[PDB]
Amino acid sequence: PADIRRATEADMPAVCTIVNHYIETSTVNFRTEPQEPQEWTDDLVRLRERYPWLVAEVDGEVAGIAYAGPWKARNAYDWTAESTVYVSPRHQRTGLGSTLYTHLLKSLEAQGFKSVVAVIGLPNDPSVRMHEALGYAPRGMLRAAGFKHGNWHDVGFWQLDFSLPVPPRPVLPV
Amino acid sequence: ADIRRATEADMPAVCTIVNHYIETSTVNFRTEPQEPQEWTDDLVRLRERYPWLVAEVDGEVAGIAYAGPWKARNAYDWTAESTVYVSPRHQRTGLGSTLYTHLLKSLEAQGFKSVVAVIGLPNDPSVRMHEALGYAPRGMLRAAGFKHGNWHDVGFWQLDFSLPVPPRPVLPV
Ligand SMILES: CC(=O)SCCNC(=O)CCNC(=O)[C@H](O)C(C)(C)COP(=O)(O)OP(=O)(O)OC[C@H]1O[C@@H](n2cnc3c(N)ncnc32)[C@H](O)[C@@H]1OP(=O)(O)O
Ligand SMILES: CC(=O)SCCNC(=O)CCNC(=O)[C@H](O)C(C)(C)COP(=O)(O)OP(=O)(O)OC[C@H]1O[C@@H](n2cnc3c(N)ncnc32)[C@H](O)[C@@H]1OP(=O)(O)O
Repeated sequence: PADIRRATEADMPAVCTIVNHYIETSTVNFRTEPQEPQEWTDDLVRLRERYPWLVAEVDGEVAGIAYAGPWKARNAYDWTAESTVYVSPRHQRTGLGSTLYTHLLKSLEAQGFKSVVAVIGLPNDPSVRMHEALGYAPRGMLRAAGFKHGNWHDVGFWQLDFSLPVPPRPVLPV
Repeated sequence: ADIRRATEADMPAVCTIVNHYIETSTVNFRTEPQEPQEWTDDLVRLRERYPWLVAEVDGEVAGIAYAGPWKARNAYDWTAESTVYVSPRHQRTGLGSTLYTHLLKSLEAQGFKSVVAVIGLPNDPSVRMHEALGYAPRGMLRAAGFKHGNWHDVGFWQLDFSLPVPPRPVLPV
């Protein structure tokens, strides 16, 4: 059993620990410096009313995070969100990522977003397969765009499209 | 015509050119006019590590091509973004491609790995110019922007260089 719920400030140290592990050990993101919980909490409090920030809690512990934010700082992009998801290494492939994203995506759809973009450093078969299983389509890839872990890595963009009319209404808060 | 390094004195004229396209076109997805200070700030911050070039015709700024960081992670340090705008008075007289030729020669010699151009679509003139200079289409987000009454796709084009593994730091201009 798992509670997918809105993330709180108290969850952020655990989230920071999870994501830092992947920063250190994975090329799925191209960060090469760990983050501090303060940055996570600052971002949460700044964005959580506009974008869904969700955690999966299992047996009282934070086991995963999924969150959205703006894609690019232009008004024209207001209906385009970025999504991110990390599940604790002890909790992989138990459906948490899917559940987190289903809740995330349903929120963004109801809020009136046009689409959601996922940036995936490659190769990362689990993330690619999970994103495609949830309806994201591969939209292209920049070759050898990042140097991390001693090699050049491609970065791919996946996108899940919603239907909106012309013109779109301003998006709703969470 | 002159192809030379961009200076702070050029920035109001550049800002005026790009603001015209912001106002009248969807070739970029900004909706609000920019102030020249935004241009000056980026020029001052970037001009030592990235080429910023202006075309000058009959003594007036006629276009700009400039590069900057693709993304603010150190892993992207060898990946540049390129951008080019020519005044509507000076379109299709070789300035854009000449500017880019110089820009690209610099980025290659400085030791970048690749250059990425972001093209709000449709923009046949820009796609044609980029592909003629060796950029390859690398993908496209659908309906990523809403501007001037319609959804617009945005495409990414990339020109690849080659570097050893590991790369050395990029050289300054
Ligand atoms: C956020 C971005 O845009 S990129 C960063 C993605 N995050 C990471 O790479 C961190 C490390 N990995 C993870 O956190 C997780 O593996 C995630 C988030 C990629 C996937 O979440 P999980 O909870 O493990 O996946 P979940 O159990 O919901 O599986 C959903 C579907 O995704 C696919 N899938 C998931 N994991 C794998 C895997 N190792 N190999 C192949 N397919 C997989 C499968 O289709 C799976 O369905 P199935 O189990 O019925 O066969
Ligand atoms: C910056 C980015 O990554 S996207 C934003 C690009 N900037 C803009 O769209 C602003 C408005 N347009 C412009 O400033 C210019 O038209 C640019 C920058 C796209 C091209 O610069 P120009 O100086 O006009 O191009 P230039 O004269 O060097 O022509 C080079 C090639 O580009 C193509 N091209 C340029 N203009 C056109 C046009 N109207 N129609 C079709 N093809 C064109 C052609 O292949 C041309 O080669 P050719 O003349 O031998 O047939």
